[PDB]
Amino acid sequence: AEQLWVTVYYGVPVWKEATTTLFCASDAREVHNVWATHACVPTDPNPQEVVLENVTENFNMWKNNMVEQMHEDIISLWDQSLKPCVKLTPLCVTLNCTDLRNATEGGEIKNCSFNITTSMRDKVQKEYALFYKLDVVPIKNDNTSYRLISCNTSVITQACPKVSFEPIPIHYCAPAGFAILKCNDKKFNGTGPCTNVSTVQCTHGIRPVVSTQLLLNGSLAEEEVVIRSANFTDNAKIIIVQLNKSVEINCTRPNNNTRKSIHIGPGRAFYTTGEIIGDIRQAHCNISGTKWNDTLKQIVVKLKEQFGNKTIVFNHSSGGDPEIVMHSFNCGGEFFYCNSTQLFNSTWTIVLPCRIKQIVNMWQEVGKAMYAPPIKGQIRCSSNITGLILIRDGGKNRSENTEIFRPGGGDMRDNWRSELYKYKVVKIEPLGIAPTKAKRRVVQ
Amino acid sequence: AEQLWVTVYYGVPVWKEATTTLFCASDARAYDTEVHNVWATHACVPTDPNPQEVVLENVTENFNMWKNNMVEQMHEDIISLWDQSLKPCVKLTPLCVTLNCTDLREGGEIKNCSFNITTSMRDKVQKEYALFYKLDVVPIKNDNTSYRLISCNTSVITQACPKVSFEPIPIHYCAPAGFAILKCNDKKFNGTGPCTNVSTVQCTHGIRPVVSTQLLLNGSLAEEEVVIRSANFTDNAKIIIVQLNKSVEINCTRPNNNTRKSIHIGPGRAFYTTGEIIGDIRQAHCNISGTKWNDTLKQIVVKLKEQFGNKTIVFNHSSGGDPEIVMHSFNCGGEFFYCNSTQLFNSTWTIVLPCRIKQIVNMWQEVGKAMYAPPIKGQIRCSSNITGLILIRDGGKNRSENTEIFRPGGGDMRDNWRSELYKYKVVKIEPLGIAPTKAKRRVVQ
Amino acid sequence: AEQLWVTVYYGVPVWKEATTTLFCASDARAYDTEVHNVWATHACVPTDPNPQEVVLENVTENFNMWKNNMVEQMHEDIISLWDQSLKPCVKLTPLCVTLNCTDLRNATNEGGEIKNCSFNITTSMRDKVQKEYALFYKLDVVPIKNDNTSYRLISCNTSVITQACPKVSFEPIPIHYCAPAGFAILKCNDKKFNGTGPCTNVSTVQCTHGIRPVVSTQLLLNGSLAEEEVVIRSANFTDNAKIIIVQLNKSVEINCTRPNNNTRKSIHIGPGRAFYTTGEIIGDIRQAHCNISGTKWNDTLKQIVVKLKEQFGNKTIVFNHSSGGDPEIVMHSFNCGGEFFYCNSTQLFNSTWTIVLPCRIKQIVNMWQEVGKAMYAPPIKGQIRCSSNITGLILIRDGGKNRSENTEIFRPGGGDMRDNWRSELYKYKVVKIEPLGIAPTKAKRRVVQ
Amino acid sequence: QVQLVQSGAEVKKPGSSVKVSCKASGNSFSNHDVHWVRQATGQGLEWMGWMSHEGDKTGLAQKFQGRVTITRDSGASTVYMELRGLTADDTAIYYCLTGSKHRLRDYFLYNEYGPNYEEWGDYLATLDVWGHGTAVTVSS
Amino acid sequence: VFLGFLGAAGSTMGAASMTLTVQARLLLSGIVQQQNNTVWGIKQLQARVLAVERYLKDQQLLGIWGCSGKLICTTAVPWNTSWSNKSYNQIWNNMTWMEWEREIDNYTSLIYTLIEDSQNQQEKNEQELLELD
Amino acid sequence: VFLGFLGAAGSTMGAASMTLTVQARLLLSGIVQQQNNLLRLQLTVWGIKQLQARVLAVERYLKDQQLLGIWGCSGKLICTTAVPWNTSWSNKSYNQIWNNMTWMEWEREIDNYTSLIYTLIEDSQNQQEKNEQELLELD
Amino acid sequence: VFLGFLGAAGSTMGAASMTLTVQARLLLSGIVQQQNNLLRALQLTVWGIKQLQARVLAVERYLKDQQLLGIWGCSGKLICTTAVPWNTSWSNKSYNQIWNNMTWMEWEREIDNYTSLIYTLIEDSQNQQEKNEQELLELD
Amino acid sequence: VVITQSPLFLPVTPGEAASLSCKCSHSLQHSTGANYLAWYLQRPGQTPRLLIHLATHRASGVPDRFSGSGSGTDFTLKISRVESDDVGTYYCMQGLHSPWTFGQGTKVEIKR
Ligand SMILES: *[C@@H]1O[C@H](CO)[C@@H](O[C@@H]2O[C@H](CO)[C@@H](O)[C@H](O)[C@H]2NC(C)=O)[C@H](O)[C@H]1NC(C)=O
Ligand SMILES: *[C@@H]1O[C@H](CO)[C@@H](O)[C@H](O)[C@H]1NC(C)=O
Repeated sequence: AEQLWVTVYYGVPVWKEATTTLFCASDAREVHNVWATHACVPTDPNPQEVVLENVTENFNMWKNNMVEQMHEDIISLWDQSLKPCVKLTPLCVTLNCTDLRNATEGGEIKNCSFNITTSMRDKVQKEYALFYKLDVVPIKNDNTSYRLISCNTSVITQACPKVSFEPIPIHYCAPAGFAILKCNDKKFNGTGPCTNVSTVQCTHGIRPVVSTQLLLNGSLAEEEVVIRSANFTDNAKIIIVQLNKSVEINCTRPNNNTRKSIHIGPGRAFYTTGEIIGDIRQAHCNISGTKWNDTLKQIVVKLKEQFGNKTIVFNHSSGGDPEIVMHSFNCGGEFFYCNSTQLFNSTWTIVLPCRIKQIVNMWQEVGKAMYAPPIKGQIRCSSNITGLILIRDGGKNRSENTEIFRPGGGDMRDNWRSELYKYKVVKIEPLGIAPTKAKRRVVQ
Repeated sequence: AEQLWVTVYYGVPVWKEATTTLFCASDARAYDTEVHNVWATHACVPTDPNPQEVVLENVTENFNMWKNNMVEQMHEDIISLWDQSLKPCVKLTPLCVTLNCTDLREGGEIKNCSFNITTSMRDKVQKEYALFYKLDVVPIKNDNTSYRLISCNTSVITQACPKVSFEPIPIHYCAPAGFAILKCNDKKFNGTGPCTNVSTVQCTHGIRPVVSTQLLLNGSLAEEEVVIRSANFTDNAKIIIVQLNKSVEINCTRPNNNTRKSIHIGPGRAFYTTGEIIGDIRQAHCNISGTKWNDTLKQIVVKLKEQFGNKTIVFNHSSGGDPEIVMHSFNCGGEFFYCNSTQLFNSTWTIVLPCRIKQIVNMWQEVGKAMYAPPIKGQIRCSSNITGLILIRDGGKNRSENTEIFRPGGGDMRDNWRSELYKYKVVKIEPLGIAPTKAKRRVVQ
Repeated sequence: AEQLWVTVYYGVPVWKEATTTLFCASDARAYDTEVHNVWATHACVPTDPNPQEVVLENVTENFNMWKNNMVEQMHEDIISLWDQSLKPCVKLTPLCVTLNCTDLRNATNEGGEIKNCSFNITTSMRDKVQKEYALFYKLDVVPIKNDNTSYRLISCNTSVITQACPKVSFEPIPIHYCAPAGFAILKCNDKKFNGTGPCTNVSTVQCTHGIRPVVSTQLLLNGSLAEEEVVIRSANFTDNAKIIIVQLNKSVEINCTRPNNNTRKSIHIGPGRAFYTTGEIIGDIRQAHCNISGTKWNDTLKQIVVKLKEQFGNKTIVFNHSSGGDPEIVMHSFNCGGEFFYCNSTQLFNSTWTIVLPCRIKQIVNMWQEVGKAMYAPPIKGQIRCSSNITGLILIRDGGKNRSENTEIFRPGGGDMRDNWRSELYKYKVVKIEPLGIAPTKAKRRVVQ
Repeated sequence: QVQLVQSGAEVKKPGSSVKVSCKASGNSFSNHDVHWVRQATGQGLEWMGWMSHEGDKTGLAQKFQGRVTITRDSGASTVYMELRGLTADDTAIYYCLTGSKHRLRDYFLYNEYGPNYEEWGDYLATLDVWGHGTAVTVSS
Repeated sequence: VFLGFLGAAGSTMGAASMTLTVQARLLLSGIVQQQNNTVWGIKQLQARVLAVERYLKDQQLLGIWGCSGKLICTTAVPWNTSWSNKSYNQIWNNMTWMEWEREIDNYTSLIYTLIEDSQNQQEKNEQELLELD
Repeated sequence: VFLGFLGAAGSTMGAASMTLTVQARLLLSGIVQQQNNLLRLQLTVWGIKQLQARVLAVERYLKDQQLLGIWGCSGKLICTTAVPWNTSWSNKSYNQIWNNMTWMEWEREIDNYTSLIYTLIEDSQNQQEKNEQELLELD
Repeated sequence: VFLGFLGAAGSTMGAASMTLTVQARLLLSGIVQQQNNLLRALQLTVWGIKQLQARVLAVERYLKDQQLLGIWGCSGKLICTTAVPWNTSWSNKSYNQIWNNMTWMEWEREIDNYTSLIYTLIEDSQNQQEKNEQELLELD
Repeated sequence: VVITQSPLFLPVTPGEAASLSCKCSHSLQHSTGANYLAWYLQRPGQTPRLLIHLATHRASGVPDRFSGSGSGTDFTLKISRVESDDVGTYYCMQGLHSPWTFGQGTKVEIKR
């Protein structure tokens, strides 16, 4: 051979999958939105496209440790925000409840009297507060009296109402030595090499979805609705549908008035519902029926294509617990529940009635709820539907034309994947040898 | 034209404004005050006994005192450092109980009151006595003149940790690596525009700030004459800070010998409140060296006229408001006394100024976590001196030049701290750069 | 005269005393468990199984058995780890409440040291009162006057963490320590080094052996042995203000037991916060104890006493009985399984020149000999056995204001982790490595201009 | 057995008053509650009112509210029942309580710093057999 | 315009030679967002410390690999005696760098060994002889 | 002797070359003060800031060293591979600036042409010079 | 061998100079930290905090000395020759006597009082010469 | 709460049992548990005597002729073997949380 001597040239890339820590980044500028909590790195004013003309790269939509990192961060942020705030247990003590009278329907709204032991040591003062249908624990040996559902083995309260959250399109990105690569490969099957791979300096901002069934106010698919799964034959998996065109939702408030609070101590207050102006049964969500139905038509067609037949993909009821039946939502930070089975009924303008629940189970492993403070004034909410998560299982088939797809659900991690499905964070590494016939001009 | 190459090798120190971080240093020793978190609480480094300075022959530089933002960073750190020292130490929320009292053996500023607390065992409630100040309580009807804690229904109820005194320690800064301090080193500079004896400074000076209002005590003095500075006194929206060239003695005493009693707050807690008075109960005041004060008034009056065209009669007493703007104050050993400053200026152009103590205070004049300041037995003396003051015109004056009345003001501690930073900037240095020179090209092949 | 220039390649054996920091080096086993202290070795760096050790040759270096930083930093690190461990655990202010206690029950098929105690205590709901029932030791409680000898929590006056956490607390394991790059560890070696001054058999060390920061009071357990003979050391053994540590050259058999028992009843007081109750004794009720042969004690104590007589001038001074102290000092404690044993050492100390020491067990302890806050050891299901780990002894000394020098009582002390760990750690020193490739010599640089 | 002492029988004019002194021999009253009744001839018993040895007191029957006042000699362990406005219909033999009450409570409530909001003061513990009692009558 | 970390990824050793200076200019970061000031309160420094170690480790390693700070030089270590039999022309003209680098996973330790013994220590031994006079 | 740190600001551009070693010491200055913190956990406000300062000073130093490394300039006070340039920027003589005024004045502008400067910086990374070197090693 | 810190402590430079080039291989222990740094993280404990601080400090020391080699014109060299005469740095002993008897840890003691000259004289005069030569070379 | 004692008069054959009752038209219980039961007897020429029958508690001296139980709105007392010695008025005691007063009085007599 020739004098194929070793040299080390690099300055051309190689990379490995990243296991690093990413940071909060946004159009950073008091933060009253937990997703940022108090601080966030300023954004990139000039993201670049930068295309790897001759390079494909292997992506996997369901294998992404960074979505897991986002979870670690949402939990940390929820706790960091309320960690230094007020936790309340006097509230465990029962209340005397009665149906609320409005101006001239079951006992959905109740006027309840609570014994307040706070402020000073020798006094206990009973006082009224309003509560919704999604009430606490009734007392088995009493007459319409109730004890706190969130007591027992936990203490749950909106410890400091000034700070809460509404999803904000906060992005995140890689530290020095790391870069993000994305797929520009249209209609990628979710696994294997992407044809067109380009750079991400930082990611697109993400507005977290905290609920089941629907994915609201996120990003859209191009051209057609896109249906993907880690495994489409494994019924244990949930299939996610990204919409190409969104569906409009406009929600209306039950009332327009106020909230009340209990003085617990010098910097400690607890909020409950105050006076009501309006017919409280009016809370509702107005969703275009036509757009929802047309949206489903496109989804149904894509599902038929995925089985190879003229299948029926039936919306059989699911959940068995409102937190996993309804795409509830934190409008203004407070959770609203309506009727997801009205919007998408047993098929394959709609106005949903709505209810309010202040104690809502978190995605946190502790199994504790977050308490939503009451909102003064009125609730107005708007967003468009940008995706749908579906489930089918049970073996109830017996026909090549029959399937049962109905709204399902997964983690916040799985909802965040909608954006993260397009990219991977990689570690920038140096290279090895660039051997050739040359010899060093050695004096030695 | 010769072939040029434009470049400067690293080491020609271009100056950029510094944006962050100071290097804390001091004449450190194994002091009990570090152990006790008196002022500096942790990583302040033993300093350089001989800091260097370089005078630059051809350098002058634009300076604006109200842009000395490094002061904000320092104030935020003292807040954070003390906030850490105070946690989870002395939580006094469980002590808001009522107090019953009418007097103690002037008016009844301090009363001997009875109350009960529980804690320190959940099996018992215990009645006790302690002394309380009217300044820290709120009256309650129909129970032998009952009172509640003034902070009972607001914010956070806490105490200064009892081992911690708050004597200002002259800790200084030398800036972090890659940074330097640029000092004006001249006289009669107005706080704006260029200053001329510019030098590179490794370190500057230690500062010993205190909680105060109208008064600046134990700071630096002016070189020749009292110096009056404001970002722009044209507006009544700006504040005037006055530096004296002579200090004036401050002399307060407790003036009696008190004792301390325990507060059994809970298991493992610090337990202290105000106890009995030994000897006669006497009223605090400072004996102020009025003769020196009066000379300063003459100089202050002159400067408030020299800078103000042909205006004649200047300066008068305050407009009133809360003690934080009205009375001068000093946290003497952590004792937050307010004194009636009126005798220092009850006119237009020996002093004994009565004092009172507010025991529950926001030492940062914000935050809201007001803390109780417990006493230590016996009487104390507060030996200190006046080095400056805060003034401002009201703008509510008539249209003549005959009068221009400035009154005692107040401000953030960081506003007084700028009086030190008044003479210098923190600069970031970036020595790599360019410049055309005739240069040979290297040709390899 | 030849003219000069300066510089040599660095790596010249020049060093300075180091600042002190300890780089934790793990055993590469710590990652397989679910307990504290070992978890601090999980969060550490596994090291090389065959470290470099190089003799400095014709060099001496100054080592000081009673001096400087290395153990003090371990002291603080252990406390910080201890506090991190307990910070998440419950304090239960209401645990202080007085309980009605009667003697411990058993089947009908020693005194009333363990009692059945009960009380009506407010639970996580503020208007509900539950029955508390648990077993307690007399050593952990205070009787109440004029109240049927009812009992309160003994440590109630101070800050108490009323949980060690049953899924957290565990005995420490050996950790190797490395110098940070730029620093190196030297070790004295030197069989029978006196503890002060220049060491003649010194070598450079690429990290220390594993040192186990484990707890015992007074008596050193689970360490290393002397090469040949017992090693008796003090900064000044004739200075009665100092105390002498003795390393054994032979280990001493230890067989300590604590009878089988259960755990039960997590009793909620707060919102997910509870007291974890001492369960029943399984089978017969007996006290803990330790079984050790006198042969081993006499063989080592005899050698020690003879050497002390010699060190002090062929005096007739001997090992003798303790002066007492706080119960935690009078009894010599140790931690097995998280249980705290306090053994009556007077079995060995009541002597001059199958031994079974009764042992007490206690749930409320302070860590080591630290003061301020206290915490308790949750009950351990099953039975506890401790064995074969005596490696050193106890710090000893006397004073005396008598005219006669014929007698002296060397009595015990120690249990201070700085002194205890220092007795082995001192073998090592950390120095700063300065790459000072500097030296004037002859010749000039081949300069063109 | 404690000798139960009571004022002797008396006759008063209409609209008048009498005081019944109920001394407990051995001063047992210092550890016992007093509650006092009237038994008209041929009738059952009614309480006029109650007092503990601890000083906790209230009237009971809402007809004696301003007719009977109850006080005590804490030294002599003697309770005094003063009856006013005596009329023909008040002829009866009067009796003091023997036995005791316990401070029963059945509403528990504590705050985080342990203040006590408990409801207590119910439940008679034992029953009251008294001695002869004393007749009070009215005539003219 | 060259893309450094990107673009060059699709090049052969020959073609990629144009961009070697570009990713080098781009190594780790532009550090602007770090100089211009959750878990990040701690992790930010951990990330910076590790980035620094990688930077310096590689520069020191390049010194082990003979030349550092002055582009790159070759040494007297024949590539083909610790490698496969693919032609260098495939490598320089018809193969991209990443494929080639993946092949190296089973050869990287052979070359590191050769470098520590030769490119590092024997070159130093020869350097010591040259500097003798 | 020498003026000391930032002494260059007190004189002309040519004179300023007298400080190239002073500034190299300026990079290292402060290492010598930080060790006194190590002589006295540390997870507090000053502790964190001084650690951040140590890290940031290094990050900046490394970036400048890297740029000198890109050029191959690093290791010398004066390195040279002259690059002819677009002298439309300045029509000043060299003596007009070098022996006439302080570099602090020179540097008052300059950034207006930072892109000219960066273009030269990019060419200066041995963009072509590296090829000439490869060719000589080869043939 | 690794003689220098690893065993040259027992000999003087007149002989140690024969082997002290080998110290260049102990730099591989810095390279090895790349393996230590593979350790996962997730919050830092006492050791994790101190280890990161230690890495930073090690870096400053590394750079301090590499920066000096740059300043001294010794970058990339084992031994560079900076032509600095004894001047006032001389103890009263010949350098030949010193090298043969140069126990490194005894010799440095002379340096302790001359170190200000070692650094000042080299950094200043070495760069004055290099700066002048290099500037002149750029012009011809 | 009120209290009455039907039938208020029980002439009996001596040796015959009596069955006494209490009606209060209120649900009584110790709030903490079992109902409070107490009774007393005042024979002609006597001050009250106790017949408590508080589930497990009786006054010392009460013979086995007497026993009883109940809860809520009522309770009873049975007297077996009624003798002339037991002639008198039987009073049923109220519960202890309203607070309490006394019984109505049921006469038990031997039939002539
Ligand atoms: C715990 O429960 C016992 C129950 O016996 C309480 O003791 C008292 O028992 C007498 C018996 O007649 C009752 O009358 C008292 O009212 C009971 N006291 C209370 C407060 O209920 C005991 O005091 C209870 N202890 C606590 C702390 O509640
Ligand atoms: C103790 O608390 C009780 C609660 O009723 C109160 O009445 C009493 O006055 C308190 N004692 C004092 C000294 O205030």
